[PDB]
Amino acid sequence: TKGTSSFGKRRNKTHTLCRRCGSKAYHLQKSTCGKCGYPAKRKRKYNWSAKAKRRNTTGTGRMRHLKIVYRRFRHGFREGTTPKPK
Amino acid sequence: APSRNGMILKPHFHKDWQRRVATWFNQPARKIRRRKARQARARRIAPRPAAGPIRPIVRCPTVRYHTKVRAGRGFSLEELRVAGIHKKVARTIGISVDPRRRNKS
Amino acid sequence: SSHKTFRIKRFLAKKQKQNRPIPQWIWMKTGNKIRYNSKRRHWRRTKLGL
Amino acid sequence: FIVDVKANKHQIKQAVKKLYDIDVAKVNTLIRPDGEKKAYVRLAPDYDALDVANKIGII
Amino acid sequence: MKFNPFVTSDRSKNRKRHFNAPSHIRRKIMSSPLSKELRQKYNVRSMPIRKDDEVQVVRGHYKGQQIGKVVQVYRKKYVIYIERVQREKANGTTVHVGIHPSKVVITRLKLDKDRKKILERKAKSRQVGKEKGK
Amino acid sequence: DPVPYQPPFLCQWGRHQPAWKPLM
Amino acid sequence: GRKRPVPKGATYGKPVHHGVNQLKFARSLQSVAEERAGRHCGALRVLNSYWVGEDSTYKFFEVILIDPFHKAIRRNPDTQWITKPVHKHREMRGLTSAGRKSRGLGKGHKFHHTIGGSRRAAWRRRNTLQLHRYR
Amino acid sequence: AKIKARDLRGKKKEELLKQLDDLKVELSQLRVAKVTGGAASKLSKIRVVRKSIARVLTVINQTQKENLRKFYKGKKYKPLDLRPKKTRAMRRRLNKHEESLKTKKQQRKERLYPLRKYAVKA
Amino acid sequence: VSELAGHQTSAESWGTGRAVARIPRVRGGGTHRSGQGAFGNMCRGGRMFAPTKTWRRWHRRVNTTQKRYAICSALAASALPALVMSKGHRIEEVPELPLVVEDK
RNA sequence: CGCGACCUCAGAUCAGACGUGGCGACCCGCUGAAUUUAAGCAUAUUAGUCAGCGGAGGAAAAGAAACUAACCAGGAUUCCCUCAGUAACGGCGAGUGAACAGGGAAGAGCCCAGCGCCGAAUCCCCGCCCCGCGGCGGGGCGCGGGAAAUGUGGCGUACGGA
RNA sequence: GGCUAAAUACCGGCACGAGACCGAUAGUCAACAAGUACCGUAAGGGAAAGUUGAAAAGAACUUUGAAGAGAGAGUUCAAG
RNA sequence: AGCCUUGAAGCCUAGGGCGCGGGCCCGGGUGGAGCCGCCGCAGGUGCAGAUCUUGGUGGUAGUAGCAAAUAUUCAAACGAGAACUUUGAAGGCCGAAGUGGAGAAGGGUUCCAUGUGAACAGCAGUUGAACAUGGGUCAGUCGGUCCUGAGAGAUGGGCGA
RNA sequence: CGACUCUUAGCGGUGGAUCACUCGGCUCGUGCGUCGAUGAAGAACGCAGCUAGCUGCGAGAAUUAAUGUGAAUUGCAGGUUGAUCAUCGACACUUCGAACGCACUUGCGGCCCCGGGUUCCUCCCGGGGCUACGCCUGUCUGAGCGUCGCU
Ligand SMILES: [Mg+2]
Ligand SMILES: [Mg+2]
Ligand SMILES: [Mg+2]
Ligand SMILES: [Mg+2]
Ligand SMILES: [Mg+2]
Ligand SMILES: [Mg+2]
Ligand SMILES: [Mg+2]
Ligand SMILES: [Mg+2]
Ligand SMILES: [Mg+2]
Ligand SMILES: [Mg+2]
Ligand SMILES: [Mg+2]
Ligand SMILES: [Mg+2]
Ligand SMILES: [Mg+2]
Ligand SMILES: [Mg+2]
Ligand SMILES: [Mg+2]
Ligand SMILES: [Mg+2]
Ligand SMILES: [Mg+2]
Ligand SMILES: [Mg+2]
Ligand SMILES: [Mg+2]
Ligand SMILES: [Mg+2]
Ligand SMILES: [Mg+2]
Ligand SMILES: [Mg+2]
Ligand SMILES: [Mg+2]
Ligand SMILES: [Mg+2]
Ligand SMILES: [Mg+2]
Ligand SMILES: [Mg+2]
Ligand SMILES: [Mg+2]
Ligand SMILES: [Mg+2]
Ligand SMILES: [Mg+2]
Ligand SMILES: [Mg+2]
Ligand SMILES: [Mg+2]
Ligand SMILES: [Mg+2]
Ligand SMILES: [Mg+2]
Ligand SMILES: [Mg+2]
Ligand SMILES: [Mg+2]
Ligand SMILES: [Mg+2]
Ligand SMILES: [Mg+2]
Ligand SMILES: [Mg+2]
Ligand SMILES: [Mg+2]
Ligand SMILES: [Mg+2]
Ligand SMILES: [Mg+2]
Ligand SMILES: [Mg+2]
Ligand SMILES: [Mg+2]
Ligand SMILES: [Mg+2]
Ligand SMILES: [Mg+2]
Ligand SMILES: [Mg+2]
Ligand SMILES: [Mg+2]
Ligand SMILES: [Mg+2]
Ligand SMILES: [Mg+2]
Ligand SMILES: [Mg+2]
Ligand SMILES: [Mg+2]
Ligand SMILES: [Mg+2]
Ligand SMILES: [Mg+2]
Ligand SMILES: [Mg+2]
Ligand SMILES: [Zn+2]
Repeated sequence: TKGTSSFGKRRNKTHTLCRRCGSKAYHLQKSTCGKCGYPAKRKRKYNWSAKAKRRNTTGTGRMRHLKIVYRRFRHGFREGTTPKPK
Repeated sequence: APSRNGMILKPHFHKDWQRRVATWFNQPARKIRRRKARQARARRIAPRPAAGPIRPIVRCPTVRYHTKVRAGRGFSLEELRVAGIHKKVARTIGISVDPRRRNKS
Repeated sequence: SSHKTFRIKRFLAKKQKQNRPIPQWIWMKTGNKIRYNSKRRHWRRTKLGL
Repeated sequence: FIVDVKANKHQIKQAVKKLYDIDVAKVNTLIRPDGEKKAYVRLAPDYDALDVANKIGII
Repeated sequence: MKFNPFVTSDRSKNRKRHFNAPSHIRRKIMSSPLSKELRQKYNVRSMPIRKDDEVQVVRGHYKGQQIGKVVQVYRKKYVIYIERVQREKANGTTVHVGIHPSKVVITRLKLDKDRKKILERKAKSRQVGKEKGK
Repeated sequence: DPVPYQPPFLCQWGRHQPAWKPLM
Repeated sequence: GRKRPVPKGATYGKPVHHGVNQLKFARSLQSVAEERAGRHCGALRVLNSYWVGEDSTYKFFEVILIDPFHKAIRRNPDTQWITKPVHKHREMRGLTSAGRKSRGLGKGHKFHHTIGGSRRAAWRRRNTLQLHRYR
Repeated sequence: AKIKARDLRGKKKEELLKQLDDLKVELSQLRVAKVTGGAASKLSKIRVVRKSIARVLTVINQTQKENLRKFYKGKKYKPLDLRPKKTRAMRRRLNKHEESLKTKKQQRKERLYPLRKYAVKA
Repeated sequence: VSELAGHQTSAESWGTGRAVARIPRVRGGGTHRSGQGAFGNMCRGGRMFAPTKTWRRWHRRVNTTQKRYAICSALAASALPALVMSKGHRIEEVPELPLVVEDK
């Protein structure tokens, strides 16, 4: 009775949707995230999880600020100058 | 399992050597980079020599090598005192100066 | 669960809008490589994770 | 009406009162499974709902 | 050969820069040579084609000596559409047959201020090159 | 949809079954 | 001293590494004081530190911390090397005196194993094959 | 008419607010027409109305923030939005004069013994 | 070929039982690649046998006198009449095979 | 008991700044094994290695001898060839294993405390004026507020200095 | 007690160039809506999938069947 | 001064052959865009087996099977098509700890209307929890929100590289 | 000649093997070598006239302004004093996230200033600016049977 009859009792949930990494890995009992470590101030990353590195790096997401940092870098970070109008 | 006859040997490949392999395909690009850096220095200092300041006639230590004569680090303070050149004048006019040397001979 | 929360209801609200298929004009373009919607999630087949 | 989800009932009441020039009896809000807030704005009986609907164009 | 170490001599990279070019490079690539009379008159070898230009077809099934106005220039498929160059679909409607601008000669230009500026700049560069060759 | 996995091993002919046991 | 952070005994391995009590930590307690002060204050930068008193159960160190952002340090050119971003957290890399006493760097025959940048640079420079182009 | 960006800068701020409110009313009318079922002319006009509202708000924001930085230009302390937003490691450097601040003994050595210009013979 | 090609996948062998060919296969999953076989040269995907290294002995050095001997032989064969035509050069109308032209 | 200083220690949504976190291929500081070999295995070997932790930079570290040598003495650090699979270590078994010197790329030196001379001759902040202000600086005017004699600045540091 | 460029390292990032390499069961897992679909509570595991034609010119119209389907006719050098 | 849209590679072949053999050259069909002979050079270079890896397809085989919980029959309508859709009548079952009416966890548009019979409901469907368009959840008084339980978890402090 | 079975050939179906194409990988080399409390990496949610995925953007939401380019995007409709594109230097960037008013239920607060409410008279509603910990310099308020000077 450890199989099919025991699978029917599974209705309450322990993990839930986290709010920093987005993956459903936020434990409700220990109040910690199993993916990124949300009560910890630092992002939980490891070198043994080399495949799970590239799932979450800088090149994966949006880069809404890093691409304009690169765009300002490729012309040497000018600020305040305006081009010559018509 | 060694065979009939040959030299005894100790190959040092028991470590993980394949992670640290210094490939030398940078070599002609580094020769071009040194060439461009030396030409850039020669164009930077226009009347000055491209090699640098002069270097002393130096006898070698360590009796295997004492017959040969090198170009050393710099002139000595007693050498500049006998010549009549101040040590802060010599570095500005292009003369290598080091204080650690002596004059026994 | 009738007792929903706002975060879970918004997460289901986005998936309900993603559940809709493709239109008929999208396979009339030049550089099209889309025949049908391959991300059609059925409510009995894929249980949305969780 | 269909309302942004960040609103209040007082915000919907003052918004209808400002952008329709009409007094509001009460506001009943719900959030649809599409995502936006459906708002049943019950008006005062001095004005007509059919008349203000023909005034704003909906029919 | 090429002596600039930044100019691409790679097939896949050149085809990438061709088929993923923005529209101002699309207009520059889609250019057509002028005729002998206009070439002698303006000393201009080629120009980018416009929607309001006249065209004789040089090569293809619809080649000949017919001067037709361009319908419109469709830069997504790298094509132009000519007025009398068209064929009948089975249902009955006429569809303009696609002609690439490399097989296209111009008989008359549509002249605006920017068009005259481009022609004067090309004539000036041609005279400077002829002076350097002299 | 779900690709039916490799048929779960059913520990049968081993030692706990008294249906098939050779010579001991 | 430092004992091994393991349970009761149970150090799973060869009988070399079962030692737990008589292990000694590689850096000095003065450098431990420096890195604790630098971890408590990331804005302040460690210059050095010194001993004032010791008990059987404690030692006591005065750690000198410097503002790299105050104007009296910034406009003084003798100390503006502290204001450079290269010297951020000297206490962790071991750039102060108590850290450099633990690195074991120096000149001569007594410091062969740290020739080059450090002990790690010495080991990496020694354990590489230089497989040339023409060999 | 085509609401351009050049003529919006010269006008008064209350006229910009009146034009913005008229564009908001006209956008609400086009949304009502879209939901009731309207013309494709209105369905394409609503995008032009959105871009015109974007242009009017952009011109209002320019006339606000250039005037605010003209106001806070003369003072020593200025708000964080008006301070030049560049990278953090470049903002936390030394100043331009403080990179040129040398000590008295270094200035004395640079005065007494400069790097001379010289050449040698063959 | 890169060293990470093939070894990024984790695959423990099932071993005995389960009428399988004793190959390290992908650990579970409800996806086309589940119990398929990752490691080994013969399996689909994975790695090939003998990954070609960056530290191969590409460059061969030649003695300087052998290089100069090759230059001397390549120049001396450019004077004989039959060795040039056996290369394939149409030289029927050339007035002299050691073709020496002026400094203009 | 009251008043006024000094010394320690608090409270501030006080005025002006800073640090937290990410990537981490290279670099630094710790902690750090077992697979493997020794045809077993326990010292050795894998190995200061995989993994774990913390820290910045465009390079990091190191760096101008408490040096190498014993010669007719060389003279900051870093990297390559050679020294060299050598001296040496090791159930002296398996195996591990430098440094000097020479040939080159590069080559740039210095600053404090102390000792002492100078009326604190020194530094920070706030008020006004001029210039410039999108790397908030230069000068003048304040019986303005502080830091500092439990020591700020100039000469001066092993190559002598006053 | 402390500072200091240079020659040195770079499988991360941006812009690039080349190949006695691979040619869709090969090469990065991924040439395509790829860390995507899907599985596992979770840490994590993780695919398959290119080729109409030069131009959609994607078969008008008639006819049997409700339609899926055909038979004529038509486009193209080629519907083999 | 090789072949080639006056037809390259690949593939098929009841043809002519050659070489002991590895294999190779022509004849005929399909194909539409590159290919080979000789001297040297280099390799990720030759498959019948690995309980070989992937993909596909046979005998078994139109076979086992579509057998747990009493049961369906007649007429009419929609429709091209009816045993399974709908309605009327008859006979039954769940027999108030129900095969009824409602909740919690969980599912997340499955709830409702209209149309479809391309794909699923291991037979069939005019039917559906399927497909495609559209709708649907209205609170001071119903719950969360307030409180605390077993516990979790900051500040001071201690420890810790 | 029957049915069924075996071999070969023409043709037609399952199948996508070979060949040729490649906007893609792998390797090597060069230059630059820059994130963040002035809010990073990442995540969530929204944004198209018809828009699911990808791509791009942030309530100004497949983009705003400026410069250059010089008659388009296009799948379908819709309308030269600058359409579309690239650069992007100005403006702007929803909610979590070091995340920062305390917790993560999107709940509950506190202070100040404005508009309805008022006729400062307190609620209520709406809007704006602050309220995370540690630490550096200065200011203010302080405590000490700590060290003192005066009555
Ligand atoms: Mg639980
Ligand atoms: Mg970390
Ligand atoms: Mg043998
Ligand atoms: Mg032998
Ligand atoms: Mg289920
Ligand atoms: Mg050129
Ligand atoms: Mg051991
Ligand atoms: Mg010591
Ligand atoms: Mg001094
Ligand atoms: Mg592979
Ligand atoms: Mg404050
Ligand atoms: Mg052993
Ligand atoms: Mg063994
Ligand atoms: Mg054993
Ligand atoms: Mg060791
Ligand atoms: Mg590690
Ligand atoms: Mg950090
Ligand atoms: Mg940096
Ligand atoms: Mg350094
Ligand atoms: Mg040395
Ligand atoms: Mg030797
Ligand atoms: Mg022995
Ligand atoms: Mg060792
Ligand atoms: Mg040496
Ligand atoms: Mg040199
Ligand atoms: Mg002094
Ligand atoms: Mg010295
Ligand atoms: Mg010293
Ligand atoms: Mg020293
Ligand atoms: Mg240093
Ligand atoms: Mg090249
Ligand atoms: Mg494929
Ligand atoms: Mg394939
Ligand atoms: Mg593949
Ligand atoms: Mg293929
Ligand atoms: Mg195909
Ligand atoms: Mg194919
Ligand atoms: Mg054909
Ligand atoms: Mg072709
Ligand atoms: Mg090959
Ligand atoms: Mg086979
Ligand atoms: Mg049967
Ligand atoms: Mg019930
Ligand atoms: Mg019910
Ligand atoms: Mg069925
Ligand atoms: Mg239903
Ligand atoms: Mg009521
Ligand atoms: Mg705790
Ligand atoms: Mg055959
Ligand atoms: Mg395939
Ligand atoms: Mg959408
Ligand atoms: Mg614009
Ligand atoms: Mg423009
Ligand atoms: Mg709660
Ligand atoms: Zn998380």
